[PDB]
Amino acid sequence: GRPRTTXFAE
Amino acid sequence: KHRVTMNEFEYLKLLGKGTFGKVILVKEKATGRYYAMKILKKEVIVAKDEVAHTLTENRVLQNSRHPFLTALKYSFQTHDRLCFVMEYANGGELFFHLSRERVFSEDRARFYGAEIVSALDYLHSEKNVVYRDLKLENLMLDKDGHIKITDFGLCKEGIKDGATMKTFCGTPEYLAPEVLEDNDYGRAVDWWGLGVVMYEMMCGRLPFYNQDHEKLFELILMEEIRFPRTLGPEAKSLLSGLLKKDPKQRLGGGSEDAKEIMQHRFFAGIVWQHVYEKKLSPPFKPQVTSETDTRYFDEEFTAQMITIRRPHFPQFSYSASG
Ligand SMILES: [Mn+2]
Ligand SMILES: [Mn+2]
Repeated sequence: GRPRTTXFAE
Repeated sequence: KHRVTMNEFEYLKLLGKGTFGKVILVKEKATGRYYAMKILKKEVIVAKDEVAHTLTENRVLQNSRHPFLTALKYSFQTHDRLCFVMEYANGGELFFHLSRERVFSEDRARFYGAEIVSALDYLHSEKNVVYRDLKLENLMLDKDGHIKITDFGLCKEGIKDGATMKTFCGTPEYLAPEVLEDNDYGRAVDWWGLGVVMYEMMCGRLPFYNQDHEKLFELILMEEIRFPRTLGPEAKSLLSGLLKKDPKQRLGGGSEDAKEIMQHRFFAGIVWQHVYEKKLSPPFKPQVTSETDTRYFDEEFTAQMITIRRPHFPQFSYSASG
């Protein structure tokens, strides 16, 4: 199970 | 014209703490109906520069109607806060489910994939929207087990047959090669994202992984895709098409967009009109007793109890018809 991810925006 | 306030809702349970606010299971007093309310502090949005993403999400949610897109019932503001009252997905995130089960059968991934394709075909062809943030965490299940896409703050509006985008944005594990190349990219980034979610569903891991984002990006740009030796040849042909690094070679990369994916033999026998009318049998039905049963939402949040300034956002407010 991969860890939970967050989006980003530059 | 139906103006609403925080008073028109009871506040039942914290579903999840977001980066810039929180999501609360609420009940509309006037109707008995449940929703997920996303509540953001204006101070926070402005300080973290999230205003543009907040307004995009408002606009895309207002301008979209599809059975596999989360519906916006209301948006309103206070002196304090911005509020989105959304369709509650009782099933929680496919991320929850894939963490418990490790892999989905090809038939179960085909079902979720057909409902994602129908949603993305609608966004591209009907709305000229590119979603750009496809991932397990944004793929929720309703009480019947159909897909509901959430999180529209990263969308780009007004993208047509071939038009291009420049913003570096998305989730690092899901970024298409042409986004990492930092050239212009088109709507085909969504189809790379489909490939990555479908690969995870059928293979139980990301196709490319390293904890370090910079090495993760060298794999996405350089490494040839591999598959487990049990994966069916139609599954393998679909994932290889979707995960072509050159968007002009990608399945769905041409002028036909989603119709090229819909024609793929992995979906043979799927009737796309029947997908859209929810005629197909979800292979997993969430075992939620009632609408306030939050067993598919993580413990950190469901447990926390809170039972019940800055500018004015011009013309933020909205109320759905019917
Ligand atoms: Mn990461
Ligand atoms: Mn999210």
